[PDB]
Amino acid sequence: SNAMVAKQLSIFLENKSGRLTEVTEVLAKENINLSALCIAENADFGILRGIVSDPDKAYKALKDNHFAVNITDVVGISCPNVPGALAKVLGFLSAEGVFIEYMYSFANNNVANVVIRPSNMDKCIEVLKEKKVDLLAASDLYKL
Amino acid sequence: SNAMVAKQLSIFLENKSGRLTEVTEVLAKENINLSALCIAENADFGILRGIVSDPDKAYKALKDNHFAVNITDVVGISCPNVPGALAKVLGFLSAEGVFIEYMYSFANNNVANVVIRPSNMDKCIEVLKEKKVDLLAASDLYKL
Amino acid sequence: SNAMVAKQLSIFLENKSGRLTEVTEVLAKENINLSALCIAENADFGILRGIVSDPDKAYKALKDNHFAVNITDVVGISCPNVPGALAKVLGFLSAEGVFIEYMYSFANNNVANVVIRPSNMDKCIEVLKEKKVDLLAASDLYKL
Amino acid sequence: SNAMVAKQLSIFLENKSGRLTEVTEVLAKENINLSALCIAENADFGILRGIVSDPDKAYKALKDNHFAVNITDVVGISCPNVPGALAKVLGFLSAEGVFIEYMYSFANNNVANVVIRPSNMDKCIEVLKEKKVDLLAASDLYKL
Ligand SMILES: N[C@@H](Cc1c[nH]c[nH+]1)C(=O)O
Ligand SMILES: N[C@@H](Cc1c[nH]c[nH+]1)C(=O)O
Ligand SMILES: N[C@@H](Cc1c[nH]c[nH+]1)C(=O)O
Ligand SMILES: N[C@@H](Cc1c[nH]c[nH+]1)C(=O)O
Repeated sequence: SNAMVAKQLSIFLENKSGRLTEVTEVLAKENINLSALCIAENADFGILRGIVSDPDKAYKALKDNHFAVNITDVVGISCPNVPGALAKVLGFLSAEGVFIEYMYSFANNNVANVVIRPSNMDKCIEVLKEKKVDLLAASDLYKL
Repeated sequence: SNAMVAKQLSIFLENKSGRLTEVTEVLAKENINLSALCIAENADFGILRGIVSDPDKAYKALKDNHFAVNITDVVGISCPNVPGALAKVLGFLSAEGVFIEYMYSFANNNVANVVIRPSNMDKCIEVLKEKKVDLLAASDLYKL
Repeated sequence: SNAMVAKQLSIFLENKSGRLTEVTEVLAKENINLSALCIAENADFGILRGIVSDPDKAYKALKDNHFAVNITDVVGISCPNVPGALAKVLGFLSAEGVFIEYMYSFANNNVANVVIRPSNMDKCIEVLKEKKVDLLAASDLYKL
Repeated sequence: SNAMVAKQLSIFLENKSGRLTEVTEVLAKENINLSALCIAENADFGILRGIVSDPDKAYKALKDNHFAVNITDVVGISCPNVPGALAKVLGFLSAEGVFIEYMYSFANNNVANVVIRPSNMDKCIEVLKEKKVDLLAASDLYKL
């Protein structure tokens, strides 16, 4: 293992109309909880990016139901739910030449949970640990 | 007003490297809290989609700092943080021909907060109220 | 349905060094020509949007090779390859409130060929016929 | 920098009925020709990616009209308009581990012209020179 590196599902949603409901139905039937998701969409289709409670079980269920799914490495962090808090993290990263390809995040009461897909995963984790950023274990992320 | 309809900022992040840190710095300086965000990215640029604590103040600060920003109507909902919970909502919508253009969401302890951009905003809100889905007031969404 | 409407292939490229090559090798092995293509991408993977010489045959060959492939209706038009030619077409559409979701075009010597995916195909086609834009037959788009 | 590399305009289209028309009218009013274009879109707005006859002049005119416009390096190539021609180019790149972020191409009678944005321009150009692919000078891409 790699510890703080989490598996994100990327799921190709064809049609529009449709398939997103069936995907959430596949996952419900397996008692797989969704922790975090974000759709990256275009005019015709979406891609569901997804943090789930059991990514390997979820992946095989989806393939079995004929979905196109890929797994991507991402890292979860927690910071205070106050103005400028995320700003401080991103400034640590950018000062070290580590850039965000995408991220998604919500405030959760007093903190905020952030999923990141960094330009360089080894370097990103290095900086964050160095700057004493709360990283989430992949397993913490899967049980939000 | 329109009540449950919230303002989402969409912010054009040029470069890659960069500009996301400056945007979060603009917002920090105004003591504007981020509630929820999601980047919809391509190979060159991103678009930061953003739920903030004061969208009008945030919008004018960003324009003042020469960002390209647009506001979009979205609706926030809350459901249980259990398997199939989101599934039930989406099935209500799709049974009524209301489809999701995009959404993003995180589990927040015992519930989950979901931001939706529906195919039809008037119809989406109608179905959800009818099916007794917890909608979030726009103001609830801005203070997560 | 509509007259003139052509089948665009949308192929999930699961990424980023062929998979894409593999698509093009599957089509070449079938003696299927690419007339036009463009990739709509995010940070992790792309969607190849393609006009090909036989879309049903390409579909089958790509499905046989386990690609996720969808079909989308699009419309081909021609206009003079001169400044202002395309602008003149776009103004017909935008004055009748016809939105463009996406399009792709290249100058081809004396004409430009443009593939359009409008928000409403019915209204799009009506306005183009009415304003006498040169619509392509699907089979003319396929033989480029 | 590299030899052969051309300037692609990436224009924020803030949406979805011109704004796009307005871009094309700004360029036509400057007597600037579009050689190639494609829109990379999401549900709310698009990004127009364009090759034009004078990219610095188009940039200035679009900035003068308050568009958010960025410049990206891309590379133009030609290949025979026959099945397998493009596949042959893509296999050179993918065998040397060169990833394609996006590309767009149309068959132009006897050749196809392809605009490529690779993940690493240096390595891309090296492999194309070496394997003798027909690279376009920027000024040849601009005069299509
Ligand atoms: N509310 C915090 C943390 C946050 C980021 N995203 C969501 N919440 C901020 O403004 O940085
Ligand atoms: N955990 C819940 C709700 C949820 C949706 N997105 C994030 N959480 C489910 O599986 O539906
Ligand atoms: N070159 C023509 C038409 C065109 C659009 N795209 C490619 N060509 C113009 O500038 O209007
Ligand atoms: N038509 C050629 C080259 C091409 C790519 N795109 C447009 N044309 C092929 O099938 O390889």
